[PDB]
Amino acid sequence: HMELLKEKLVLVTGAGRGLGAAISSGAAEQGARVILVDIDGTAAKAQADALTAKGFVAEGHALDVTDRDAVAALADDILSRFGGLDVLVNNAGVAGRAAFDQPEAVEVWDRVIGVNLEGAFNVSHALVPALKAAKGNVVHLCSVAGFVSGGSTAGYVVSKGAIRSLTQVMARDLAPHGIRVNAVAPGIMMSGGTDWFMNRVMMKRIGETSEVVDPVVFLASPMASYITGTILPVDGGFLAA
Amino acid sequence: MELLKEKLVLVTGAGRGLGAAISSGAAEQGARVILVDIDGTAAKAQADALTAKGFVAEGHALDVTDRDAVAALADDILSRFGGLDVLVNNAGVAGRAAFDQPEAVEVWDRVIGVNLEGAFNVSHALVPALKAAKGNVVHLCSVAGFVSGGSTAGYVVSKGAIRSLTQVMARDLAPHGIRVNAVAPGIMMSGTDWFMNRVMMKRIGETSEVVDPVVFLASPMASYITGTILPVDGGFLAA
Amino acid sequence: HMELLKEKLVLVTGAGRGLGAAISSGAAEQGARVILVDIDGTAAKAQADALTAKGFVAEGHALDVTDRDAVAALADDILSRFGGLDVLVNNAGVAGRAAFDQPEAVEVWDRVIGVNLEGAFNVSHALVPALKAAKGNVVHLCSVAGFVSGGSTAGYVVSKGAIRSLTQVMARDLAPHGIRVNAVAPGIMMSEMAVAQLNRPGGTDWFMNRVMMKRIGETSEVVDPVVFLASPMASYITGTILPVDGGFLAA
Amino acid sequence: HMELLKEKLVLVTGAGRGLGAAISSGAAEQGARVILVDIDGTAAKAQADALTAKGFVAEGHALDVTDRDAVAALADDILSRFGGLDVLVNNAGVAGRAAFDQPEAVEVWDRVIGVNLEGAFNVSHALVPALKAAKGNVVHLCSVAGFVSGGSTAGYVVSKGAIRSLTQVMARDLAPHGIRVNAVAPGIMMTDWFMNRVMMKRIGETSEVVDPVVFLASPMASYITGTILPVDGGFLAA
Repeated sequence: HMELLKEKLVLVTGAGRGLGAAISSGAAEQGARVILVDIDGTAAKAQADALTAKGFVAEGHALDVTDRDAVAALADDILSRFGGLDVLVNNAGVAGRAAFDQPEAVEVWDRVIGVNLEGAFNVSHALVPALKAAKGNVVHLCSVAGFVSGGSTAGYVVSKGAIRSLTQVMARDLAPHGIRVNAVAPGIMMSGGTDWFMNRVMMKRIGETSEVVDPVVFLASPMASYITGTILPVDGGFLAA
Repeated sequence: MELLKEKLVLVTGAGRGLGAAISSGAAEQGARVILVDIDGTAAKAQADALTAKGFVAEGHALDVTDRDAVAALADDILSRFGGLDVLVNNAGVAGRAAFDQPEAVEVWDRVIGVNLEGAFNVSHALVPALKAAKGNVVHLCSVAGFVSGGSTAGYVVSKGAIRSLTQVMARDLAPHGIRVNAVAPGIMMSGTDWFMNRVMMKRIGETSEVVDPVVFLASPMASYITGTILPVDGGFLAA
Repeated sequence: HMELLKEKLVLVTGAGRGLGAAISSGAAEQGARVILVDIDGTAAKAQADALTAKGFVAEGHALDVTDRDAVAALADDILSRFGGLDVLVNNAGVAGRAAFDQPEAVEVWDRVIGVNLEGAFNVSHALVPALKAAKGNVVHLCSVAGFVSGGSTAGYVVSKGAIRSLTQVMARDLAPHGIRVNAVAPGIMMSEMAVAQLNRPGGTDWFMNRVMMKRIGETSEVVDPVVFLASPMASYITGTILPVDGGFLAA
Repeated sequence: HMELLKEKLVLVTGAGRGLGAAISSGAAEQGARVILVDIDGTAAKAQADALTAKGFVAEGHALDVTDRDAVAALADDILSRFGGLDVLVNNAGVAGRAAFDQPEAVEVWDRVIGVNLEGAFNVSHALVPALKAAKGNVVHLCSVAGFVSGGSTAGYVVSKGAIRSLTQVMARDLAPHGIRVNAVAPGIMMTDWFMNRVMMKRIGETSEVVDPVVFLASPMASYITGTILPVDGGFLAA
């Protein structure tokens, strides 16, 4: 009953599972009408149907964020059917495993850069007309890896430092149109591979998925109306250690 | 929204400006508020206006540079309430002086004394109460804790110090379940060209737009956030 | 006369013009043997031939840093002929003009990301065996735009923030091999002003309105910090991005 | 023999031992005339006399950087005898051990803030006239603790974050006078919180902090101001 996103239209990418599904549900619980898209359209539609059954307003579709024609088609549809977009959450992303001095780093780099950076660019750029019409806002999914190397593969680290910068320059160019642009920077969340994080996090625990959803909703809401260009760590103290 | 329902919140510098607005905002989110200020008359006037609206509030004089007076307030809070759910360190001052001027020394001592040394005094003294409640701390940092901007040296340094204080308090108090964070505002409604030329939103923030992020950080919405300094600056630091 | 890079083999990309040419000359003056490469092989060879005429040891080649096959061929040639590489300077870079809400931003993004980020990755990754053999080091060309948006187009800002992160993670993965990885982050320097018709009126105001020194940097003032980071003076510095910006980022 | 500081007058605080003594020696080896000051004047003079015995030009004095009268006296002496100061290195500093929730943290805080931050302010502010006359530059000793909490006591972490900010605002106010202001941010100098995160898996040698200080103090850094340079084996990038 908090209603931070009351009657706002919210598009979440990568919404078929994990954090994206949880952001979609959290936005709906804050009053939003939610468009869920995912490379797996069946999963996006299943999440949307579950939200509809709970009494929320939601729809799901397949979207490959690396396909510029498909991204443009979705943007055109949103503008036509709704007149604008109040919130874009760029959550679609992947990770991988490879050290920089390994040949496998190249394939991993291309895959991860392609979804995490180039896909976020595609969706963000295509949705500018709809965001302008509604004076909406954008929340990107950054990472603690956008600030330090941590333990992730090079393509992931670089994609998230790239998102940090994308947040700043989108904020600059879209401020004259009343569009805020921010990002969250989680550590590891519920949705010795993790020792690099667990050995440094002050709270000595992995964050609950809801604990990343809440800051996303905050940044997308009028509580954050003087916040733009900003990346908010949600990391149990990792970057302060 | 009930974000702070029945939580006890202490705000320093609460007799005027942002501090009074944070106090009112916490009360509107369901908190019981202790307002303290160097001007105890103003703190009690703010507290009485909250009481008239049906909130639970009280006001006191507090000089944050007086360690004895700070300790007496911390002892009072622990004895009367058993703990403290939120500390907001908002008391602060500024001044005008370039570094190469003799006046920079007096300004430096005054600003460091309130903004940094006073924040240390209050933070350190309230640790027992914060431990008992597993409370949290929100400091008032500034864009000046990240770049020099246009503020006097003592102010810039005091806010960079607060940025570091946020991190190390978070480290030492995490084992006790205490989160420690800060907001970093730009120039506030409560010359300024250095800020206005760079702020992306091309406007000064409303006081309520700094209150809301403080309430967010003090609330369970921020339960996995600690050691963090959140700019509330209209895009200034991203420019 | 300092000999900070005495007898080291240095590879500079984008070395046919501007800052890249100046880094190549500065490295040679510090005692290095320099391989200059540029998308324009004729320009790289003209710069290398001028260094040879001056009395230095240098060679020039064409290299498209976006062509992974060409990059691999150069890396194989360096390893075979020299057995390793002491310094890699990833200087090749481009910019552009387009606001994010314009359709033109896409073509500019693709071009700038392609050279600045993907090219730096191509060259860095391909040269790892040569850098391991020599225990060499890498200096990337970042920018103040890797820290704030400034006045640059989105593809440039993002490419330079990406380079900042690339510096960190390369440093992490190559430190066990004795390879340091750092970057400089310049503001504007004089080489970027050398073509008058491309200096749009007011185009430097984003920088000049903030820089504490109230001047564009001399090209040599960016060359010197590159040489420092590439030298044993910086033997405990890795993963670091050094602003060379007249105070811009501190303002 | 790179001569990066040839004929420059360099003042180093905390110069009686450790890094400060090494910066003084390294500055002399780069051509500088060096004034060494330390809370222990005997140690400052011992370091200075050793440099004199090598044919360098050096002198040593006691200085308590927390004593504003004594700092002013040294500034007046430098202006009178030399007319300017080419480099100031603020290296005097202390640390301590106390967790924030302990009562001992207050005394440790006061001691560490007093030397590291307030002493750096005292010396920097008092030497502005001499730095102006020479268009000199300042190098502060920051720390990785000015960027993250690491393992140091609260007063140390806060003192170094304060120095990071002091670097920026001194650079701003002194740039119109041709004075650059920078800092180095070392890690642990010649511990698991540091060692487990440093990429080079070693503590830096003292000479490896001296060289970046000399770089920042030199014309190689003539377009560098307001900057804090980590000298930390990759710790802050990890």
